[PDB]
Amino acid sequence: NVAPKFLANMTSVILPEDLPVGAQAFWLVAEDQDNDPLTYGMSGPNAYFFAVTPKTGEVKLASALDYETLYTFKVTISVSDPYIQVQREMLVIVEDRNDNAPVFQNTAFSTSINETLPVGSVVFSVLAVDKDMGSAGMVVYSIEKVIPSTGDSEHLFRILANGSIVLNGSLSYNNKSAFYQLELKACDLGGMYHNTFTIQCSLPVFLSISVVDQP
Ligand SMILES: [Ca+2]
Ligand SMILES: [Ca+2]
Ligand SMILES: [Ca+2]
Ligand SMILES: [Ca+2]
Repeated sequence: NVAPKFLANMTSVILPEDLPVGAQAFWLVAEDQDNDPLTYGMSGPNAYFFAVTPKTGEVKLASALDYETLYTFKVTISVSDPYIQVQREMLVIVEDRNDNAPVFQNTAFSTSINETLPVGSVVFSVLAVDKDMGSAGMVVYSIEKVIPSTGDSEHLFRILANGSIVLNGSLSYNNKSAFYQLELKACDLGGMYHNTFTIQCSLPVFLSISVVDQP
């Protein structure tokens, strides 16, 4: 008897982290010089991630993957002819997908500023973080809404790429507004999730700005 032998590409497999439980993950494939019928299996502490169809070598996902928790792992794979069992290690490489949104770190979202604060001043700073890799983890910030809404007020504040909010026009307690509420959003630059290009956005956050009158 000649022992069966896994094909060369059985050393590793790449799988997306969003693969649903129940889906085909990959095929275990081996060859046997005697042309024996071959049966397939998987074992070890990480084998529970999969379910092998022993007759065919089809591998189905049996427990959810997550790049954020276990980005690679090893399993023992097995092929058996009628006479001998042959076992090797396979590396499972999990691919990141865009399954997290930016999350704002800040506890507090209020400040008070003097009405004569010069244009260009930094007024507040926010930070949002996204766990994903690459563009799926790059955060962009936006001012979604300003209250009161004018004409003036839409151009009054600007948020920069590092999360600093700047004063972009002049204030007046008496003649424009004693306050502003800024609705902010953070979004990633997108990536694949559930088989489609996906952009994730935070929950909205609200910054309360009190304007102090100065005579
Ligand atoms: Ca054989
Ligand atoms: Ca994940
Ligand atoms: Ca991810
Ligand atoms: Ca993301």
